[PDB]
Amino acid sequence: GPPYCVFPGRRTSSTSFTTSFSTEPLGYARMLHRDPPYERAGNSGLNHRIYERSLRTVIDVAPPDGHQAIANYEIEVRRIPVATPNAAGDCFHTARLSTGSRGPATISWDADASYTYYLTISED
Repeated sequence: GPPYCVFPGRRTSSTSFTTSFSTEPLGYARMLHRDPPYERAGNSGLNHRIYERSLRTVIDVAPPDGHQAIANYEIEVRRIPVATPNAAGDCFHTARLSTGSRGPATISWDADASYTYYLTISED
């Protein structure tokens, strides 16, 4: 069915990670890479990366250091139309990192500069 987002209906916890990002106008040059750096996803115990590939926007979420996930995690992206301060936003894509998986959990979409994107990662 349509993507279902539990956040922001529910509140996030101390080990959740949230961030937002913009996509640049597609006429602005990027230097693309087959394997861009992972960064720690705040206090979640996971790593993440947000990048583009030939354009597609991609989010990967994985345990550190070749480990398996020790729990189940919900990964959600909402998109909010730009220049619309009263916009409600849409639940856009979701993914799961399941207990025992190695990852990454991945989400991708056709790159679009007309929305701001909001990522949440949380343990179930």
